[PDB]
Order: sequence, then structure tokens, then C-alpha cells
Amino acid sequence: AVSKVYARSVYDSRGNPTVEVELTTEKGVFRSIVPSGASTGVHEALEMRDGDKSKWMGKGVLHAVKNVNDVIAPAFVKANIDVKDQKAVDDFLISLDGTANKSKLGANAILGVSLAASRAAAAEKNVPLYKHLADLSKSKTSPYVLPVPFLNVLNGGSHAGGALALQQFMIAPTGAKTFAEALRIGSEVYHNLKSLTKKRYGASAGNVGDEGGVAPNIQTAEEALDLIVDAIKAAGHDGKVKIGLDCASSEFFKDGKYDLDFKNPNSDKSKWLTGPQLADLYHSLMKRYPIVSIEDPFAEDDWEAWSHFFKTAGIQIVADDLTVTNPKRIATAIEKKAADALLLKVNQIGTLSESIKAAQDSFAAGWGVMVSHRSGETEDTFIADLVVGLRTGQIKTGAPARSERLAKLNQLLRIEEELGDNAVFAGENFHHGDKL
Amino acid sequence: AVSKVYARSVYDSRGNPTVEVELTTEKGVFRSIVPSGASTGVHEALEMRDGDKSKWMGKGVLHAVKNVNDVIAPAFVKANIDVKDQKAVDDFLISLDGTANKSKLGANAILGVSLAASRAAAAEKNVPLYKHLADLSKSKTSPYVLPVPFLNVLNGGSHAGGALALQQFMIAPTGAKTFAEALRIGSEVYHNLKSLTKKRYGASAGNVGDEGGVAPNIQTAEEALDLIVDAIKAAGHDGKVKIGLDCASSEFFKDGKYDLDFKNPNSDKSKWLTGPQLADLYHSLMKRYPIVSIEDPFAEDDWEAWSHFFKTAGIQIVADDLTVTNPKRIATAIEKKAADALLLKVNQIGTLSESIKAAQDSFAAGWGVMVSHRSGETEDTFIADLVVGLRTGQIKTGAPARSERLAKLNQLLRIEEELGDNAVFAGENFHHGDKL
Ligand SMILES: O=C(O)[C@@H](CO)OP(=O)(O)O
Ligand SMILES: O=C(O)[C@@H](CO)OP(=O)(O)O
Ligand SMILES: [Mg+2]
Ligand SMILES: [Mg+2]
Ligand SMILES: [Mg+2]
Ligand SMILES: [Mg+2]
Repeated sequence: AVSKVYARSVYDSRGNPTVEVELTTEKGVFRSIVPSGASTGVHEALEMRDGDKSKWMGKGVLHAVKNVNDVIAPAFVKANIDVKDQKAVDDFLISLDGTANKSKLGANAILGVSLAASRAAAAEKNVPLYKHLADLSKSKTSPYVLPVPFLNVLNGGSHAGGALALQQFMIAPTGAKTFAEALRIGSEVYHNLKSLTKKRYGASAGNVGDEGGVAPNIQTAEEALDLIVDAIKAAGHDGKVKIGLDCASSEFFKDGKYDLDFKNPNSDKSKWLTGPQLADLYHSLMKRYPIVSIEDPFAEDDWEAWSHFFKTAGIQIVADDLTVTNPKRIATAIEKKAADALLLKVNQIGTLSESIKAAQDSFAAGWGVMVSHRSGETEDTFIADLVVGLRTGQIKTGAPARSERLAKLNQLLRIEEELGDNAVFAGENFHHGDKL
Repeated sequence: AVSKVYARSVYDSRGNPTVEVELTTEKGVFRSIVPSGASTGVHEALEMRDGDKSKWMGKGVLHAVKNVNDVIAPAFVKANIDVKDQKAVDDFLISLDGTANKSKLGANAILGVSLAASRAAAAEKNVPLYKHLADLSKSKTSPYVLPVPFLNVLNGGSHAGGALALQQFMIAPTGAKTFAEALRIGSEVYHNLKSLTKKRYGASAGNVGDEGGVAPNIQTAEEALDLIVDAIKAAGHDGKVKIGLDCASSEFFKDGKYDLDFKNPNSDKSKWLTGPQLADLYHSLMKRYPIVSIEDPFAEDDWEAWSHFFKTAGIQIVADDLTVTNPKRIATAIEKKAADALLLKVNQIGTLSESIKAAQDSFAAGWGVMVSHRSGETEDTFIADLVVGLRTGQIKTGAPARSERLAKLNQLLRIEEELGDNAVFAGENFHHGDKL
């Protein structure tokens, strides 16, 4: 029985406050922390910030925390809910808020309780979190499937001072035999990339972005990709490492056009591209580099652009801001055949149950699911257990630098170790890891 | 009773492997992770690395993990040691190794078992870790003392481009009334710093160093310090935030002299400063800026330079590489009146008992003790409980960015909250927090 529900302010990996929730039962105290994105999609569930410019640059979460302590906590405890029944837990939370976007209590108030409940439930059942998550999602556990880690080793877009528009350049060791090996390989490619970057761009370029990747002043995608390929070869893993991209195109989408030089105040408007034109650029890159995944190639509401490109894409097209882990928007993407992979961000929707449903609907539509961190992470490792529980075969949780990233990767190592021969590595079958 | 001792490889904040130990007792599984420094003091206990350049850039810890699983584990379990008796635990580990620098098993094999044992002991006693650590160190617990955080918000030296020789530039909110306020204030100065750095040096500089601070191409100490002061003022905390430095002078010490431009191959040997001259430079910075602490102003064995400077230092002088958390070296520093504060790094010596002894000897000599993280950290939060348990009043665990840093800071928030009026914030008394 849930005897107590408490919330407090803690700091995320960017030094901004976020919500941490603790749920107490006869099994002990279970803690979950809420992550936070930077450029959140317009359709994401509301992250409640205080807006007090005199405190935390106006990013305090005192209101969200109060909503947990003064509203959710009392009601939840008196309700005597069964933490094992995650749907009941979340229906209770969703009803308490009573808004379509969780704007009343705040998604960052609700999620912490939703996640903590699942941890308390795993303990009551006497099974590791990932196993409980497999039960909640009715996922096959014979055997379990470890995910291919997509490591964001190089930053561009608003995450770099160059002209490079594309935001994330990830590496994916799909050729690895195990997750442990994939992680080692990723670390080696990352370190080789870092040394090469420092040598060609200077020590400063060695500094890392929010997610741990380097962010040198790069001008074109070709330059970035060539650097990554050089790192893969220098590390001695050519043939075992593929590339993933997150264009975050919504950030350079203006007047229904795409400005690949948006970081330039005097960008030549006559060089802005239409949906089909930008798509052609992606095809050129896809033909020259081992790119096996492209996220948010087009704006979050430019459905036509997505559908057009998908017709001849040929590789995994991941939807992030387009779907915001929302089943309703996912249904639209499936009907319009806009993509074939969901970037799963639990805090974009607000509850574990809704996130699981988003994943199930995706898998049912033949889509893949890449569980994802947020640019603003914490020491919380829930998504490590979640990606395993969901048997997706693919996760995006940072470069192999900064512990808000390594914490998840390390947790995956422990899960792998614990499962032994009862688990397999998605490898090249990452797209349909759930079907392995 | 300890039934199992196990070690595995996990990744630190830099993406390099490190040792993670788990001790199993009737109370559960207790996990501790070993941190790792970059330019480790020549006198530090030996960190055992595999040296296989084809694996993890030669930084593998397979040998260390094996020493734990194949050597320490069997003998430790058979010994049936009482985890509450930290001395017995460490005397056993030290004896099993048999070397003065822990080079047989590796300090990174021993420390994990040493720390995990303390966690298991606290659980057995059914008390918070910091409480058990207070008991082991015979520290006062009425009331407890929360530390002033020394946040390394800007990097220099080998940790950045430009000619800036000094390595760490930290802010310390001694003017705060609580630790929670200190952290908020610290986070605000940091964000103001990040924004200012990007505006003056560009996005690139905005990226972070290993410990979370910005690392722009700065040429002089005055340049860096002015930037920090501007951030403090822009944040509205002028007068409440002080500055701490870590010169890491050993990195630019050359046969008796110090080269403030060691990053330049054609450095003018005619401008290299002597101990006394370097001292005048510090005095200049001290009078101009609100600096209240200076770490490693001189080389790890340049004793006379320390003694000379200390005669008129007037502020806290911290020994790091000079003392390497080693009671024997601390005794020398005391006799030479070389400094008045110990930077405590548990992995510099290898065991909790020796670290506690180092702190005690320091306090007995009227020295302050600044518990410290390593540049290579993990999701481990042992030092948060340690600094509280030792009642030191000061900790250095990173800038308010990157979760291997926030993990500790967040843990301190939790401890402060839990203690309530049973704890006080060191504030301006950071130097002698143990005397509150
Ligand atoms: O765009 C994304 O996929 C995420 C993480 O890579 O970033 P944010 O959390 O800022 O939405
Ligand atoms: O010099 C220091 O005090 C530490 C942390 O600031 O760095 P390292 O862990 O590399 O010794
Ligand atoms: Mg976004
Ligand atoms: Mg995205
Ligand atoms: Mg050092
Ligand atoms: Mg130092």
C-alpha cells in the first residue's frame, strides 16, 4: 500500500531544476526523476515552469512540486491504488489533472508518480523493473532483446557555431555481437572522433554539447559525416558501425520552407528549400554514407513533406516532434505513412501507460520504436529498463560521455549481465527488434 | 555477513571504463563505483589499467575487475568480516595487496570493496550513509554541517585552448543561508556565465569541459576571472559568491620554474616564473578578486614554494597532488606549513579508513578539508554523504552541469531536506565547518 508520495526539486544535466518523486510502500522508497527537453515540440504535454525571472532564470518547478505534494499526494494515498496496476495508476493521475495536455498539474508533476509507481510495483512482484515493464506491455521475454545504442557523438544545428543545419549525428554499432561490445565500440569511435576533432578544429572543439557529443564549427553535413567515417575507421570498426541522424528540421522551418543556413541572420531566402528539395539532399547523403536512420527529416506538422519522402526513403524514418509520443498523432502518421519509427519520450505524453500504448500501436503498425532520453537528463535510469521491457532493439540516450548518459548505458550492461543467454542483441535487426 | 563480492566494468563520465563493486549481505546488494582522475598526482595509489590499446584506448580495467573477482572476493567472503568495522575491512584489503601503493591488486580494485562495505554497514545499522560515515570518523552529529559547493564553472590549462595556464575556476556561494539556496545561486551564476561566454567567444566556447564548466579560448587569468565576476554580477549575487582556484601547477612546473604558457611549444624560457614570482602573481589575483581558496598553487613536491607562499597567503590553500589524501604526506605538509586544507579524494589513497584518517589528521592540525570528486566521475554519490559525515563544510564536485556532478549535488539536497533543523549550512565558515 502506498503510504506516502513526495516531490522535491533536483537539478538536471544542464543545471536546471526538475521534478523528482518518491513513492513509499511496505517495500521501501522508490524514486523517479523527470527529464526535460530543450526545443520541445508544440504538441508535447505541458512541462510546468514557474516563470519567476528572479529564480532559476524562470525555470523553477516549485509549482509542479507543489502540485505533487498538495494535490496528487493526498488524493493518491487516500485512493489506496494498486501500484502493480499501472493503467489504474495512470487513469487516476490523468483524471486528477483533467486536461488534454496535462496543463493543470503539469506533465512533470504527473510523470514522476507514474514512473515511481512502476518501480514500487516491480518490488512488490519481486522482479527487476525491466521484467515488470515487459509484463505491463505484454512483451515477449523469451528471450529478452538488448537495444542497439544510437550515440549522438557530433552536434550541429543550434548546437554548434558552424553553418551545419542538421542537429544530431549518431553512430550505431549494429555490427556488434552484444550490447557490451556495441558500447565498447561506441566509446572507441567516440574517443577517436574527439581526438580527431581537437586536432582539426582545436582544443575548444573538444568541449561537449548537452548530450556529450563534440560540437566543432562545421559548415556542411558532408564535412560532419566524413569526420564520423574517419573516426570509425581510425577506431578500427569500419563495417560494424552505422549512422543515425536527427535533423530537428522544425528548427529551420520558416514560411513553409527549409533554411539550411538558419543560423545566419542574413540567410539567402532564395536558397530556402521546399519539402521535395530537402528530401533530395537527404537521398544524396544516404547514398554516400552508411545512414540507417533519419529522425525528424521534416517539420512537426508538415505531413506532406514526410509522406513524399517516405515513398522512396528506404531506411528507418523516426518521428519525434511530429508524434510527441502521442497515440493520436501516431495514428495520423501511420495513416499518412509519414514514417516507420517512433522516438519514445515518456515525458512528451506524461504517463508510463500512455507511453506503452504509443509503443504498442507503433509495433502493431509495423513501426520500430527508439526509446529516447531528453537533452536535459538526470541520474535516473528508467529508460534503460524501459527499452529492454519494450523489446524495441534500439535506444537513443546520448554519446558515451556525461553520466546522465552513461547511467543508462551502464544500467543496460547490468541488465545484459543479469539476463545472460536469456537475452539477444538486436544488432542489424534493430528496426524490428520487437519481432526477433 | 558478506556472501558475495563482485566487480564489473562500467563507464565513467568521460566514456572510459572503471570498476564497479557490489557486496551482497543479508541486507541486499550494495554498489560503489570507483572514480578516475586525468593528470593524477605522481604519488597517488596505483590505478590499474589494462594498457591494451586495441580495447578502450588502452584504459580497460579487466585486470582490476579480475583482481576483485578472483583474488579479493574469495578471501574476503572466507574472512567473514564485520562490515561495520571499516578498519577491519580496510586492514584486510591493504594486507591482501601487500604493497605500499596498492600496485598488486590496484587501488581501483580495493576502493570499491572498501566503499561498498560502508554502504552495507549503514544498511545493517539501519542509518543513512552519512550518519554511518560520521560514526566511523567520530564526527559530531549535533548538528550536522552541509557543505558550501565549490563549482568549477570555467576551465583553463590543458583543459582548454588559449594560453591560460590555471586549470580550474570555481564559484562558491558562501553567502547563501542554506545548501539549497547555495546551489540555486550557483546554478544561476553558471547559466549567466554560459550565456556571456557564448556571446563573447561564440557557441563553441559554450560547450563544456569534463567537469561541466565552459572552456573558451582564454589567454589570461584576469580574463577568466573578470568573466566569472561579470557572471556573478549579472546574476545579481555580487558579494554572496566567492571564487576558488585549482592551479594544478604541477602541469606547468619545469625543473624549479613555472611556465605560464606551457601550452605553447615555443614558450619563452626567459619568462618562466620562479616560486616567489608565481607567488606574487597569486597575490595580485587575490587582491583584485574575491578569491577565498587556492588549490595546488605549486608543484606536488615543490615544498619550499608552498611554505614561502603560505607565510602571507591569507586565504585557504588547498593541497591536492601535494598530499594525495595520504596521511604521511599530510604530516609533511603540516610540518612545513605548506597549506591549511586537504583536498580529499578517496581513490588517491585507496580505502575509506585511510581517507578518514587523512581528514582527521587534517582537522587536528586546524586544516580544512574539501571533499572532492575526480575529473572522471560516475553516477556514484558516495562523496555527498562523505562530506556531510565528515562535517567539513566544503565540497568540490563539479559545475552545476553533467549528472556525474549533479548526482552528488542532488544527493546533498536530499540530505539537507532529511536533516532539517538538525543541520546547518557552512556558509562563510566553510574553512572550519568541522568546528561549527
Ligand atoms: O530531439 C531529441 O530527440 C532529444 C534528445 O536527442 O532532444 P530534446 O530532449 O531537446 O527534445
Ligand atoms: O585536480 C583536481 O582537483 C580533480 C577534480 O577537480 O581533477 P582530477 O580528478 O583529474 O585529479
Ligand atoms: Mg526537441
Ligand atoms: Mg529529436
Ligand atoms: Mg590531477
Ligand atoms: Mg586539483
